[PDB]
Order: sequence, then C-alpha cells, then structure tokens
Amino acid sequence: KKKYEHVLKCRLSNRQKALYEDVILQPGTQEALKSGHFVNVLSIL
Repeated sequence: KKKYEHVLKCRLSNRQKALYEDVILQPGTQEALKSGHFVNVLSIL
C-alpha cells in the first residue's frame, strides 16, 4: 500500500445436538463410512 485472517471456533446449540444425534442413526451412513465410496455419502451432505 490492511487485511488479517482470524478464524476461530463457533458455538453449538443443544437442539442442534439432539437433531444431529437423531439423524445420525441411519445405517447406510455406517456402510458408507466403512466403504469409502461416494454413492452413499451424497445424501448426508
């Protein structure tokens, strides 16, 4: 010549915790994480 990057962690909500743990229980997620092929993980995105 003004710019400085400062990214820091953010905070979660317990309703979001409940809903996330709710959705987590689909077994297709398990077989996907084990297989490592995108044909299944496309959904959870």
